Parts: sequence; C-alpha cells; structure tokens
Amino acid sequence: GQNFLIDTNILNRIVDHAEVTEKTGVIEIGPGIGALTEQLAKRAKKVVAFEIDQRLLPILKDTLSPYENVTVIHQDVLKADVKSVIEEQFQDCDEIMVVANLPYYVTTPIIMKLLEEHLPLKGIVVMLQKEVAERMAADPSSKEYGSLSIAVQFYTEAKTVMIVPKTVFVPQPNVDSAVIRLILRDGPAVDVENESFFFQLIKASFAQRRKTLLNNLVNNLPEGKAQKSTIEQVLEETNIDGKRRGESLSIEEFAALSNGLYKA
Amino acid sequence: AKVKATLGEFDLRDYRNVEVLKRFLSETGKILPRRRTGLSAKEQRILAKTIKRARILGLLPFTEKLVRK
Amino acid sequence: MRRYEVNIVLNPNLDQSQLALEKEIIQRALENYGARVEKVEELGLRRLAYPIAKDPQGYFLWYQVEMPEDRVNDLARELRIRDNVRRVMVVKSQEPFLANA
Amino acid sequence: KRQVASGRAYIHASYNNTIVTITDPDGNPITWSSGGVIGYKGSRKGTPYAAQLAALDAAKKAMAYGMQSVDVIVRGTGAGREQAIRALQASGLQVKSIVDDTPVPHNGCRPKKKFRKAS
Amino acid sequence: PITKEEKQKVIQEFARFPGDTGSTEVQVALLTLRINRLSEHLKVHKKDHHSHRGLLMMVGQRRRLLRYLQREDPERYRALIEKLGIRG
RNA sequence: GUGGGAGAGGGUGGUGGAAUUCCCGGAGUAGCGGUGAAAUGCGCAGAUACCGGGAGGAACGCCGAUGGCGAAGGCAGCCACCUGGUCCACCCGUGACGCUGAGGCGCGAAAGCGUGGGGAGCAAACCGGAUUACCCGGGUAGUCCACGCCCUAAACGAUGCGCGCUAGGUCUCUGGGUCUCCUGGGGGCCGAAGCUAACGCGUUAAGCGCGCCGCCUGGGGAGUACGGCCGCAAGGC
Repeated sequence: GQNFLIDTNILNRIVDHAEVTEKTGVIEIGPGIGALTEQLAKRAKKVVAFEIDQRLLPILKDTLSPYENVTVIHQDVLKADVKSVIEEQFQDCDEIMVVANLPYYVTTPIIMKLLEEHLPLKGIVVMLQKEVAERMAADPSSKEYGSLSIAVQFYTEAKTVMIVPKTVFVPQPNVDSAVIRLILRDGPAVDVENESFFFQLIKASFAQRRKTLLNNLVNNLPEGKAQKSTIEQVLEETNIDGKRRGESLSIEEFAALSNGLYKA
Repeated sequence: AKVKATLGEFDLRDYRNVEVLKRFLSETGKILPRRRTGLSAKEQRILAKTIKRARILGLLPFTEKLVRK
Repeated sequence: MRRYEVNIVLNPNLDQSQLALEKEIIQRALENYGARVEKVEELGLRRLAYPIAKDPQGYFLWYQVEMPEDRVNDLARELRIRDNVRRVMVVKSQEPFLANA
Repeated sequence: KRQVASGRAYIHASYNNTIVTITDPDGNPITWSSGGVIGYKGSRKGTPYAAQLAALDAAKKAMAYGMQSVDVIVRGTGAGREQAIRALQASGLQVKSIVDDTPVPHNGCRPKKKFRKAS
Repeated sequence: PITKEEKQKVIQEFARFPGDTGSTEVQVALLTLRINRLSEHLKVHKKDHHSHRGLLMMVGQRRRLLRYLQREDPERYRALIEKLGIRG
C-alpha cells in the first residue's frame, strides 16, 4: 500500500474539481482502496475501473454493493486497448473523465501513453508531485520548463487545481502533492509536418539543456549525426534564432523550426 | 628487530648502493614503514625518494610475488 | 655550471664494436653540449628486477659532469634518440648525507 | 595429450566465484574448472566447499594428462583461497611452491561506485 | 637565479659608501633587479599565478621605499630613479 | 646583507611501472558475470581462467603520518629548468622607512558555458532488468587538454588583521649551540589565572589592552519585488 489520502474534505474538493455530474462519465484507473471510487461512483453515470493488482480489486469489489455503475474491468490500462470501452461502457454517458490518486511512477507513463493512444476524451485530472506538476504546467524561460511541458501543450492547458498537504497521506511524503487538471484541446496546439519528427527535435533541443541551440542540434540529432558536415545549411535555415537555448524558445518557435527541418 | 639495527654505516643519497637497498624493501617489493625500518621521518623521506629513483633505474622491483598461501 | 650525474643503461646484447661506438658517440654528444666529464665509473652487467625492452639484462654506465644548467634537458633529449639505449636519467650531484654517524 | 609432467595451477578466487586453471610452464591452458561446472549456481558458487570441489575436479581431470607436480600462484581475495589450496595440495599432485599474485592497481582507473571511498 | 657575482656587483655599484649593504638605494636596486627577472619570467610563463603575488609584494616594497626616500631627500630620489629608470 | 635548512607552493618540457579497456595471435571447454536472493546481460560467430605482442586514455599502490607547503581555493610517481613564500645563525648595514585599509586590481574547489582537441575507466539525463509488494546490467553530456567566460559553497577554526603582557605539563615537524639539556619557528592534546548563558577557550585565547576595517538591531514576507551593475546563458552583486 502506497501513501493513501484519508481526508474526506480534500477528496470532496478534488471530486468537485473533476466535475463528476449526471452527464459526466468517469474512467477509474487503479481503483485501489476505493475512497476515490466511493466519491466518484455516487455522482457518476458509469465508472469503469482498470487495475492489475491481484487482491486490491476483489476485496474492494465486495464494498461495491450499493453502486450500480461500477463496471470494474480487471486489466492493465497500458497493455489493454481502451478504444472498445468508449463504445461499450459510455453508451450511458458519452462524456469522459480520467481520475487517479495513484503513485506517480505508474501514473505519469500511463497518462503519457493514454495521450499517445489517441483516444478523444474531454479531459483528465490526476494526482502528482509538486515538481512534476510544475514541469507539466510550465512557461518559457523557466527552470521548471522542458520537453514534458511542450508535450502537454499540444493536448491541454493545465493548472494545479488544489495544492494538497502531506498530512492527508498516511505515511507522509516529504514533498508536497499537487493535483493538476488536463482538459484535452480541440486539436493540435500548433501544426507540424511530422509529429514524430517534432518529438525528435524537442528531445534533441532539451537533451543537454544548458548548451546553445546550435550545440544541442549538432550532437543530439541522429540525422544530425548523419549531416554533421551539412549543419551549415541547418544554421542557415534558422530564422531570427541567434545564439539561443531550448528553454528560451516557445511552442510556435519549435513548430516553425520543425517545419523548416523537413525542408532540409 | 628494526632493519636499521641489522646494518652498519652507509649513505642514503647514494641511489646505487643496491645491496643495502634490498634490505629496506619487504618480502614484497614495498618500502617498509618507519616501524620496521627504524629511522626518523627526514631519513624515511629521503630513503623513499632514493628507493623510487633506483626503481626508475630498474635496480629495484616495483612489485613482487610472495611465497605464501 | 652545476655538477650533474648522468646515467645511461643500454643493450647488453652488444659486442665490443657496438659498445665502443656507442660510448664514443655519447661522449661526443657530452662534449658537444658544453659538458665536461671528470670521472667515469663502469659497472658492466647487472641483473634487473624487471625486464626492460624485452630484455632481463642491462649494461650500465655512469658519469658525473659539471655543465651548463640550461642545456641539460637538451643533452637528455639527445642521448635518448638512439634505440640502443633504454633509460637516460640525469640527476643533480647530491652530497653524501650519512646515516647514524 | 601433452604430458608436460610439470605445470602450474592458477586459482582465480573472486568474491562471487572461484576458478581453477592448470597449465604447462608455457602458459598453454590444458584445462580448467569452476564452481559452475560442478553444477552450483548463484550465491553458493563462491562458497569454500565449491572451491574444494573445483580444485579436486581440476586435479582429477588433469591427472589424465599425467601431471604429477605443479607450482601454484593464487589470484583474487575470495573467501575460499585457503580451502582451494588445501584441497589442491591434498588431491595427489606435489605442489612445489604456494604463491599469491593478486593484481592491485597503482591508483589507476576510477573503480565502481561500491568499491570507492578508499582510505 | 641571481648569482653572487651580479648581486655583489649591484651592491657595490649602488652603495653610498664602501661597506654599505643595507641602505635605501641598495635595497631599491636589488628589488628592481628581482622585479625585472620575475617580470620577464611571468612574461614567458603567463599562468604562474603564485609568483604574481610575490611580484606585487616586491613592487609594493619598492614603492614604499621610494616614497620614504622622496620624503626625506628628493634629490637622492631623482638621482636613483634616473639611474635605474623606474616609473618609465 | 652574509652563511645555511626543510617543504604534495606554482609554471614548462621529458618519461617510469602496476592496473582497466580494446586489437592481433596460441591453447581452452560450457559457462561467465551479478545479488540479500535474483534477473537483465555476455558466451557454441568458442565466452570466463590463462601466455605473448600492440594501441590508447586517466590516475600515481607501499612510503603516508594525528606529517609538510600555501593568503585562501588547494597541492602527492620520477627527472631537469624558471620562479613564489618562509625559518635559524652572524648582529654586519639604514635610522621609524610601520599597522590597517572604503573603492580599484588580481586569485578563486566542484558544477555549468563558448571555440577547438581527446575519451581508457566512472557516470547526470537516458535504455533496461528485478525484488523489500534502494540495487545489478548498459550508456550520453561531463570528468582529461589549450584559450576565453562563469565568481558560487557547511569557500568552516562557523573565530578579520597587526603588536604587547598573563603558570605550566605532554606528543610531534624543522633549525642553532657548549648537545642528560638550553634556545627559535610550526602543528596537536590536557590544563593556572582569567573569560563565558552554558558548552567550552585558555602563550596557535573565545584572557588582559591598543589601532584600523567589515557587519547586527524580533520571526516570517524575503535574499522576494522594483531600480541599477556584471555575464552567451544558467545566474551573480
């Protein structure tokens, strides 16, 4: 058992932040002990629970007698397809939400891959660390800025809904927990030639952050390893980008840079 | 019994007095500490310098192998 | 014009001819670099605790010289060019500091 | 096969494992033995008993080549050096000398994370 | 190094009277010689930071001695500075 | 000034061996490696043990010290050159030429950075594995060099510098003398008087005095905001 939140107050506040109403639908990831599930199911039209824990599921399953919307599906969210779930279990409520209070070493890759899964859902609200929360919801020219902020910029505009004290968690974490909201955008924030190529670019830029954009792109890029001799024209193709870094630049800057990269 | 005890009269800056120099090295080609040699630090320091110099000349072993289990 | 000692260790696997020519050439270099030898000690063959240049044996030669200080490096680099010599170590002449007098 | 009649037995006594190799004076390795070839896996590979068995196995499989006398040098600081040497000498080959030649760096390369913090 | 020969020669040259080894002029001359040698050394050896501190202290000492000399007697000061070509 | 002494103080060239990793061979059979226990991983394209030859980079095992040097940061193979600081002795020269120091100038561990080299080993990030539901296998920048930036620390003795006076005992490093001992300088441990809220300090004062400098005025807000200065930037004052 990980650090489990025991406060009804902050749980009520978070489930309010989730806007769990009659129309609103809920996806449960790692139902666990079943406090979040308790506060969600009563106000949700249909709750679908995904978990791979052996015994953390069927014990909770006993308590799910008063709830009629608890369609618990025993599987790993990463391994198992979720596309079918939209058709099968959201016939009751087309609106989609994902809520999680899990440990973060499992939570963050789950969120990343879910966004990679390309399932069109309205939004997601998850529980994460303060540092990673800053990392996701970041502005240009910040120490808390990086590739993760760039990645989440395509999908959503984020803000920590309500900072959480460490006390509420049973064992106490040393670092403060901060719950963020991720509400999916209409589409891509800024257009690009290739999505994968864009991601490769952003990885290359922020690989050795401290170095200049030029020094990053010289050594980081694999195709850059190919065209090391050719990086002259790469310098040429730069527009209004002088002696610069990654963190300095913004989403539109990197998008234009990628669009230029395809033309090289 | 200190190594100094089982010796007579000699010079330390003489980096060619090889026969006396083998005495100050252990069963392994290591320089014995002051506890075993029985010299003052100044003497120990100058002797270590001379020993290293002779090692460079190849008159003395940098390391050896010990006949024991 | 300080007093230095010069050490040359060279190939033992040489007869009188190569030995003599090496001696004369190194003496030529010595007198070339503004040096002035006083005394020469010849040590012949000595066993080495470790093999140098794939050879467990070595031939030894000893000089003490008073010569210009600025040119000792030049002499050391000169004597080391030949493949017949293994180690050349020039050290300053040190006073016999005795023990337990 | 060779019948050198006089070789040398190398004992590589690491922490995790002990290796025994018998070879001619020319360094040509005739054969070898370890804790692994006996069948021991994992932790018990470097146990003193494994060292004993490895020494005996190497000696036995070396007797086929007609080896009678060896001159042993031991390498590594593993737990089963003494056990290996005693087993080898009590196997049937008259050891001339017993020596260590454990390789020690002269403050060379930077070691692993765990092996650091040297006094 | 500054051998005995040239050191003694400078001492003899700048001595006020025979048997003077410690007067202001002699001190200034010796400091100037040391300063010159160290200056050329640091010119050749740019990244020898430890010696530069010594150079600074020597320059300071010479400056203080010259200040005292000028205070007590300006004519000797002018004569010494023209003899040694200090401050230009 | 003269006559000596010790020292990983600094800069520049040269080269000594032991490892580690690769390459080229000879022999070698089924594992090697790893852990609390394991897995990943390598190995039948013959691994690991081992013998020989070669390449390359980095760091100097015993000596080694509770040691030494430096104004700090720091400085360990060896050889040579160019240099900085310092101690003792002779009392030989000068006649107060001294102390401190707002700004200025310079130095400044480690980590960063620009422009070029180098890359053995270790190793941020990262790719893997696994269990206690940190640890092992790989690996990038970086750690290495030249030039130019950055100017930060538990940059600590948490103790600014200089000088004088105030019991001693003991262990060390380095000198001098007439050498069981006297006399200087440096580094530790007990402890008179004294001081301190106490812990403790105590001839290397946190004692008794003098001179100069730098800072403090309840805790947060906050080393934050604004403004200014310095940097390519991160950032610094």
